[PDB]
This record gives sequence, C-alpha cells and structure tokens, in this order.
Amino acid sequence: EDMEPCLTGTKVKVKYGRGKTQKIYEASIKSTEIDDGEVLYLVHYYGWNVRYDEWVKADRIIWPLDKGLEHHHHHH
Repeated sequence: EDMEPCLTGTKVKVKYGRGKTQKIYEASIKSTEIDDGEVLYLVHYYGWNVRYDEWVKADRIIWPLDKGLEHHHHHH
C-alpha cells in the first residue's frame, strides 16, 4: 500500500545558514508540506543526519533545472 510521495527521488541542493552552521548540502526530498501559508520541504541530507532530517523552504533550495547543468549520463 503506497501513495505517490512529494517528489521523492529528487536530489537537490540545500542551503542552511544560522551562525556557524552554514552549509550548502546535497539532499533528497522526503516530503513537502504547507506550514502556515508557505511550502516547506523536508529534505534528507545525503551523508548527514539520516533520522530526523531537516525542513527548508523552497527559497533555500537549488532545484535541478538547467542553469548550465550537465544532462548526459549522470541524470539525463
């Protein structure tokens, strides 16, 4: 029993900056929700905290879209 999750399989680039905790990570989308008017994503850091993960807004995400992006044989 399943349902289609919120755009899973998509690895994106995520920024998160607060104080010293400023990184730009590669993460996979787990789920997406609308939390108080805005859409927040629950992203899964690839190589980091694998249980709780983190919530970031669309603003802090770099979506795969051609900005001069490679599409030959990594992810066509």
